[PDB]
Amino acid sequence: FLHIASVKEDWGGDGRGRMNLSGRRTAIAKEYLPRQYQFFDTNTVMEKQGWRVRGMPDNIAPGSRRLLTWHDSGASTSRVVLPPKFEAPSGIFTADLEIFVIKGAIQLGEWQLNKHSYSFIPAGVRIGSWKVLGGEEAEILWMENGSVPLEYKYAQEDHPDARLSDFIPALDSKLLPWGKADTVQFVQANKKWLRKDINGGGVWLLAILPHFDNKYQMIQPYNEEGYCLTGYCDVGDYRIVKDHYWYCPSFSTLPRHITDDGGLFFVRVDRDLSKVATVLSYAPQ
Amino acid sequence: HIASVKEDWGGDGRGRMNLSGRRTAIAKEYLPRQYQFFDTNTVMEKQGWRVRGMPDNIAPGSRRLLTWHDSGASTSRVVLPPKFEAPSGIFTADLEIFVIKGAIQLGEWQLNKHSYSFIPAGVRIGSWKVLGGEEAEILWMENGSVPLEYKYAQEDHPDARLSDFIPALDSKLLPWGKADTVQFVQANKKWLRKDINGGGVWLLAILPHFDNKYQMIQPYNEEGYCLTGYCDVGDYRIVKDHYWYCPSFSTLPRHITDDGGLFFVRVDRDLSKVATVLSYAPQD
Amino acid sequence: HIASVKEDWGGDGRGRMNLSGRRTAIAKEYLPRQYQFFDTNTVMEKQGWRVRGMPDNIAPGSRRLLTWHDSGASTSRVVLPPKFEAPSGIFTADLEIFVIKGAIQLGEWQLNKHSYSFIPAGVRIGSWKVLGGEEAEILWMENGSVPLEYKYAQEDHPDARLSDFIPALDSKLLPWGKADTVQFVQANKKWLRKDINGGGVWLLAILPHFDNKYQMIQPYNEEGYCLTGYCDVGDYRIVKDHYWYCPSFSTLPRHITDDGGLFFVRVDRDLSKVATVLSYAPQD
Amino acid sequence: FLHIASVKEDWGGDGRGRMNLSGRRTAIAKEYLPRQYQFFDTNTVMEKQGWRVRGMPDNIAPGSRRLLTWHDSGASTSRVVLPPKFEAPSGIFTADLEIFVIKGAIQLGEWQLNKHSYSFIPAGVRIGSWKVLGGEEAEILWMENGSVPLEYKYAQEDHPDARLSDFIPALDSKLLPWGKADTVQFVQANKKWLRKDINGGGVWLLAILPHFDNKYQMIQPYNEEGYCLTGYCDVGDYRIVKDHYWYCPSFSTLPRHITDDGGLFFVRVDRDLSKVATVLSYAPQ
Amino acid sequence: HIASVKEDWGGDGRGRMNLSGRRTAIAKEYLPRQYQFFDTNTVMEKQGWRVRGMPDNIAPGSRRLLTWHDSGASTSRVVLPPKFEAPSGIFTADLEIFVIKGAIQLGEWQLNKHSYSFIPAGVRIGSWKVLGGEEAEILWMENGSVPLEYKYAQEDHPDARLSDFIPALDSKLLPWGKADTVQFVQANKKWLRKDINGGGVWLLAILPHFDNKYQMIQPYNEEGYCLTGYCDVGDYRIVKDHYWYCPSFSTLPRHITDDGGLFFVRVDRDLSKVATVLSYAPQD
Amino acid sequence: FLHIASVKEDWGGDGRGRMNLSGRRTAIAKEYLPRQYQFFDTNTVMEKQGWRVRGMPDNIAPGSRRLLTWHDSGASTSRVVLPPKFEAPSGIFTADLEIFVIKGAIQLGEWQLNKHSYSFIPAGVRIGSWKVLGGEEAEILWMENGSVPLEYKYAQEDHPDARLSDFIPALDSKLLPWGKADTVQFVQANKKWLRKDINGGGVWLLAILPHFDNKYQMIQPYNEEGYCLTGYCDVGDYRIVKDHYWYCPSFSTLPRHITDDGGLFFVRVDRDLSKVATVLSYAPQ
Amino acid sequence: FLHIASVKEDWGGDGRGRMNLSGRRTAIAKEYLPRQYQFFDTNTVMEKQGWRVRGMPDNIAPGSRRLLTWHDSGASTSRVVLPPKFEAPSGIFTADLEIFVIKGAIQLGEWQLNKHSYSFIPAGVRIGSWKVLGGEEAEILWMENGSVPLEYKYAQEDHPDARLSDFIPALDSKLLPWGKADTVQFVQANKKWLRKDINGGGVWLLAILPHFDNKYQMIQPYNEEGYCLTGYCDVGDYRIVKDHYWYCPSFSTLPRHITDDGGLFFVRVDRDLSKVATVLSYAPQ
Repeated sequence: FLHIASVKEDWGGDGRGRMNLSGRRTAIAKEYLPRQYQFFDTNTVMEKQGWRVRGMPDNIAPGSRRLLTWHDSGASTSRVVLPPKFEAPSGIFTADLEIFVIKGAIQLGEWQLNKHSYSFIPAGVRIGSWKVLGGEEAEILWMENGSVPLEYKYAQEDHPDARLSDFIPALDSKLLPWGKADTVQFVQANKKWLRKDINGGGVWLLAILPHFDNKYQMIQPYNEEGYCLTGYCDVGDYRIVKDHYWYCPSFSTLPRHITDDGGLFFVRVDRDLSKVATVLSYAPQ
Repeated sequence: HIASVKEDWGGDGRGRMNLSGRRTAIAKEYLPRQYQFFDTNTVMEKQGWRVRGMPDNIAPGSRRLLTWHDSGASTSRVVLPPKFEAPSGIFTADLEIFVIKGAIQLGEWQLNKHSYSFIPAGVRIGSWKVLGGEEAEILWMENGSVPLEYKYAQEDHPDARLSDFIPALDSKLLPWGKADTVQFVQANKKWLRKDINGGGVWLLAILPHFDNKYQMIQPYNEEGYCLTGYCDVGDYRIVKDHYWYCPSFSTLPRHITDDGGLFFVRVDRDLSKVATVLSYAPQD
Repeated sequence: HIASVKEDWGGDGRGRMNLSGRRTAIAKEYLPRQYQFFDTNTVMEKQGWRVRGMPDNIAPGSRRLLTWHDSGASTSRVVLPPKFEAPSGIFTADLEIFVIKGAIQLGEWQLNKHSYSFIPAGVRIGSWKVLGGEEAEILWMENGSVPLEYKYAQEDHPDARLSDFIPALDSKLLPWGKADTVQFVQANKKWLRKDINGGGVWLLAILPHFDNKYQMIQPYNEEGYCLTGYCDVGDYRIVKDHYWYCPSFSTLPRHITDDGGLFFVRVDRDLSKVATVLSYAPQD
Repeated sequence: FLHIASVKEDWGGDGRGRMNLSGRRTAIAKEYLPRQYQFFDTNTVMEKQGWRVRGMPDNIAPGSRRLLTWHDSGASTSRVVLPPKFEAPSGIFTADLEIFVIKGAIQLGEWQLNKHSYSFIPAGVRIGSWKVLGGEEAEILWMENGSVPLEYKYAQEDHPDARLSDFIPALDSKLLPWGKADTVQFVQANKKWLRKDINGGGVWLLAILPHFDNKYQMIQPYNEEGYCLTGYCDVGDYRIVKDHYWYCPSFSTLPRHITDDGGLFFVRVDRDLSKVATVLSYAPQ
Repeated sequence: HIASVKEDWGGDGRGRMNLSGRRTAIAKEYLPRQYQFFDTNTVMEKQGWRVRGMPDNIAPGSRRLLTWHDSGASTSRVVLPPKFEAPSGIFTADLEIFVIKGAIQLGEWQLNKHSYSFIPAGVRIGSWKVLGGEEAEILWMENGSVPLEYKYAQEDHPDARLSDFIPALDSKLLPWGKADTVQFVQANKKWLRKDINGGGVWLLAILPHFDNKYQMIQPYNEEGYCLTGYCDVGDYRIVKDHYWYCPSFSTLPRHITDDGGLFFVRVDRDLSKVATVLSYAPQD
Repeated sequence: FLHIASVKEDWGGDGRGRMNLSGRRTAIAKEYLPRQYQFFDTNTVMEKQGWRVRGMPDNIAPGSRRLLTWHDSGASTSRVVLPPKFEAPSGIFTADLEIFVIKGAIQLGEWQLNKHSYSFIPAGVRIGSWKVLGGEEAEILWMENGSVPLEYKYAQEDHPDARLSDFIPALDSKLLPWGKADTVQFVQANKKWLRKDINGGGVWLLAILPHFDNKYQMIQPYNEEGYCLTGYCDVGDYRIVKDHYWYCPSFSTLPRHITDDGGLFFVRVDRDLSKVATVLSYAPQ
Repeated sequence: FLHIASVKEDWGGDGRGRMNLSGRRTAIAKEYLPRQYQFFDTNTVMEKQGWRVRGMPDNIAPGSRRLLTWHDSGASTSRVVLPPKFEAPSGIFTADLEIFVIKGAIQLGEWQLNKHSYSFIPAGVRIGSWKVLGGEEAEILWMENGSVPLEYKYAQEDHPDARLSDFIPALDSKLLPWGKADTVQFVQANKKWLRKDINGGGVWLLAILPHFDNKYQMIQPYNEEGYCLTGYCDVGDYRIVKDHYWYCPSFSTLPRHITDDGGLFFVRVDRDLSKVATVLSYAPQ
């Protein structure tokens, strides 16, 4: 029970990743645009106030939500803002949930999640009472991944069938050290792995050093999304700066990347890019 | 081989350690996600201890029960007397032995100071006894699904996992190698046994002037015994003969030691994977 | 996807290359364990070549059939004319393309000199054409169980292995890396594609003053095309536009080249394993 | 068909290795001696003349055989001597066969196998006509491994079910380069892998450098056999020199190894020794 | 070449940088062993600046004098106007140039954003000018024993250290490499110039989430300019266009930055040696 | 001026090291014993109270001193104890001075030197006012190295000819990371370099891991001294524990080293041990 | 005696290299062109027949010479062709001489120098009788480096002051293995060192792999010359192919290098390029 209906991945994966980044509609497009990279400022995305997780008690304080990308099955990525006195009860969620703190601080059960802290809450895993810390609002990348739309349910203990192994209660990325990047094109950059799928896909922070230039375009046979946390990166004639987000479905052709200042980026990819012919440099004449 | 229980953190139970959900010597019940430290010297030493099934005439030992589970699994500090002498046979559960003091002999092999042995359930052991005319102290670890019992047998049980049999491993002769986790880079490790799931047993050598800097969220079960030196973990000082038990998702305080130390450690999860040991440092 | 034949040397057929048991352009039948080298310039160029199923009005190309199997699988040197222009659709068999001369465009992607593409059977390709107003020469590799045929389709076949799709790989932009085999240490390799069984396609750069010293027993199928430079293999000199086919267990002579060269190579077995490339040097 | 009855391994393996080194009787012992290392000079083992492979045409020239170790199921290791004009027809064998040339030269089909050349012929794989080269006798380590006793059968092509992947027609170990040793105790030595099982066990040449001293005894939870090709190695109070052979069944306790001269040794082991606690150094007081 | 002064910390003066004993823009005198940080935007920009010896008709620039010594040595932020155009010749002192904004051209070579040049005293430079019709901002570094002056010359001075001449180094094209010091392991370095004594000039890239943890006793002279991002050092936040000067034996506070940054750094001592950068963390 | 009379080193060095470890008399021996290792407990060495550095104002609080080793030229090593309210003025010293804190904390000028902090003060380099911190006594390894006996002299600035490059004002060894050891015999140990001579000799902390056994004796063609800070190390039938010190002049033959617990040791050597034949393993029959 | 007048190097070297590549006139230019790269086909350079080394007996068979570059002091580089029956006596030369075989084979004393064989004969070192082998002419890069013009002199033994250490009698580059390149721009290439100066300058073979593109121009603050042995390399709009030669004096600005086929090149440089800022990538807008 609980775990059911995991959809296969756009590029040819087996759906074990449970990310559901395939076939999504962006905030700036009326429908899913296949093989088309899309970049936009999340500041200009409309912020629907009074947002509340389905199933949550109605007396709970509401947050706001900027819906970045989503699929009709339920999966989505969004920039939520929880107010100063936000306080929610313990329980579970009906879908896999990823959380990444952009501004402020939050507390999930006994653990604090300050600036750039991360958590992966598998569907069925119980979380204690959670709240916003420091008397200031908190901004978070709220990522609902399950096959069904995410919903809160009160529970005393974990769901029997919960993939408890995959539970990352709190990971302060700031304390984690920088390591070598995976792809051949991003050699002059560093990576911080936050989570890795059973299929090799995952979540990580990418630090691009100054004077960066990947030189060619890139055919990306996989789904990728990301959020810019600091600095910038020119990709073609578009300049991605702080708070800009992107979505590149399978087989998108990304333009040349250039940045004299460098930057920090939250990235999420549903395929193992260590294999041969997974990131193809392209430069037509 | 029947009834192997799944692991706290979400493992498949193939490890057969059963470190999940245990009650300590100092606690009335299992305290989830709570690290517990204590001096084994102060744990009560019940005299007249004897393995269930052994012949009554065998000399008894003493036992200090550190941690245990109602299914049978347990960790203990036993003391076998100078003239201890037992017959050959098998045990109905996986058994791990680590010599703290003195020397013992299992079948044809001697196990002196810091010698180790893993006896899978069903594997036959020859006659065993205490050596040198002085008592021997051992970390006695009963792991199987059922409570451990002795049974006389001339040969091994047909279905015994004989591949996992480590008759005698003298850790002193083994060389020090690189540590696994990112936080314990200024330390060395000596692997004694590794599960099919990557969990295992090892000796940890913490070099002097050590400071891990942050707290650690540990999504796995771990226990250990301090053999030499010390290690401050929060406001508690772990020294020789102190033991610990950290069930899944415990939040271990900062570790500091100016002298360093040697530690017997046992963990039921592979810590090479991403997000398995999470450094934590909250503000106010 | 049905009928994938097992491989000569003992593989399970998952590679889907079908390099086993092929007849060369210069031989009346399959010659087992016999290396064969020949100049593709001298192979007959049949004009009016067209993919079965394509609309009749499409401009025809020419074809020099290098090696083939009766099941359908084949390797060829085709020449598409300046105004070649084909419609979108799928192909009923796995197709590999490597540009020798000129430039082509598959859908939205250009494939200029030494650009590569792997089109799994059932994967839809957009309209394609020759670029720059000059003809294009290509290594056309039909691999599937059945003979390759064009079929018009608006979307991909439901069961198409879309994961294996390499739309466009410009090998010129890719960097040189270490070679796999022990004998070709003084050479570099550029992987273009790797099978689920470890077999694959790659470019081999042999540095000048090369000498492998011994003969080589090759327990696997291999084919290749020389793009630049040369390589003496025994008393035969492989130069630009020469091709080879070595079925399983061929005994390749010594390789020597003072100038070095660039070579397109395709092998249906993982050569990282022990005893996969055996150096041989008999006495008298 | 063909492949049937592969026995499990003494120490707890799954029998996929197909070596059958478990439970063997030596030339110097009346029965299988469990957990007991045994060393002996193959020169003194009795050489039964008129040896011939079962099923071979009777007109074929006979060889001699010194039976080193064997099991009643059929598996064995022996030192055979083929005469100058030896010549046999093409065909298959009903069991896996390993060949290692000690002296002289032989030719299997089209390939020569001179001094220290090796071949692994899986059961069912066809070999062409074979003969002794150079007009002098050849000495070979003849290793019959299959579940049933080895027997010759005439065949035009390979047996349909033959594990043709595992076929090593001819490997001249002399041309192969020396590499790092696997175990922690044999760091001051080099290794030449000739064949590796699907289980990690295998065949290799071990080069022990001069001034060698492993320091302690070794508990070996696996089956191992070997033949000394050159030099020597004192193991306890026994000195292994050229033409000496050994057999160490699972859980044998090998004494300290010392050699001031070093040596070359043909070794065969049915377990992967890369894993933790596979070679246990022992030094009792 | 005469009068090269010895270095503060005990060097032999071969480096010829003269970073020792300098007065900052914000201090009335040289403050020994005291780190000083300040915003160059707020330093007074004296208009009508011109190199002593240059023809009077040449267009003037502006100058913000950061640090200097009475012997002549200095570091400054100069601004050359759109139409700036100077004649060829030599300079009586070692001169280092690093482009902050815009582009300049020295002789035949362009020096665009972050381009660098080291002109040893006596080396002839061709005519030079500002490019692109917009002003150029440069870190102008006069190093010689005597105050820098222009002199017209058709050829190089006979005794000029021509080996040390770095006409044009575009740092953007240079790749990032490993850092030298143990404290800045989570950072990369781009060497622009190295002294015969191991001191030098380089660009430092500090990755995000950086924290050096302790204070640093620096037994050497160092200066630097922030090009991008930020770095908190104690309670001061160094951001774009902020400069620093740390004379020998300064005690630098802890460095923290969540964003990271790019920094022009210049040091007159080899920091590869033991006990050259000393981590310091006092208690109470 | 200032720098004059640097004596050559026992084993054949050029005296540039300026350590003067050659030809010293120990606390337990009436004269210099050539090529003889000597070990002793510093606790039992007599503690002469009322110790004061020559030239220091007489009103300054006195310390105590346990003279470990010395040479008649002036060079020495000793365990001094400064009282709680100890406070000395700024100035220079006429000889090179090394300081290593064993217990408590001291402050030299503006810099604190807590437990295991180190400082190298070259002759002629000015130090500011210095005192004992924390209201508890401090214990220090006081090492006078110069050719002439060490003496305090008041000065406002550094001596013109002072080797100011060699000045290590304060090095907290605790903050320094462990690195690989230099010698072949101490592979299972780590090292922390505190200072390195122009000749390659130096000062460092040695961390010996548990279960250590160097196996053989060691012919040491160089001068070495050291102090045990924690743990132990059996060297022959003598057991070196906390507060024990040693002195091994050139060409001493050190017995086998064994320790089941491991330990931390302050070591000082006047020769580069990276060169061939500098530490000779010896094991006579 | 013998060694005198070694001129300093263009870029600021101390002249210890003794190469004298500074300030040379090319075959295609009327005078030395400072900081100007020059490329040309040696086939089109005029071949003066009847060439003979000054001091050689007049009865000796003459060769031909294509003078590539030279300086008035005596130093030069040239393509000489020795006929089939060429045979010269033993003796010395008054200047350093480098020899590299392009076609055919020659024999210097007892040693053969076949295709791509190299020799460095320091001034004053005696060479035995030398001749052309195989009955076909031999082509050689004849490099006279000494301060005075090269001249033959008969001698029975070596000149007393001859730098005999630097004597490389015969180096068959074909037998030498490929190693890593030195400069940052030529990472996708391999190098074969033939000789290295006391100053770090030297001679080597450069193997450029196919699909090469250095991307930017290069400011070269040093003297360099070279000859193309096989393949090609486009440098700007000039294509260097087999038998083309180049000369780049100090501070030349070399255009972008591109080659789809790769090639082999004989190169000679008078400066150590391992140091920082020795090869400066340049790309103006």
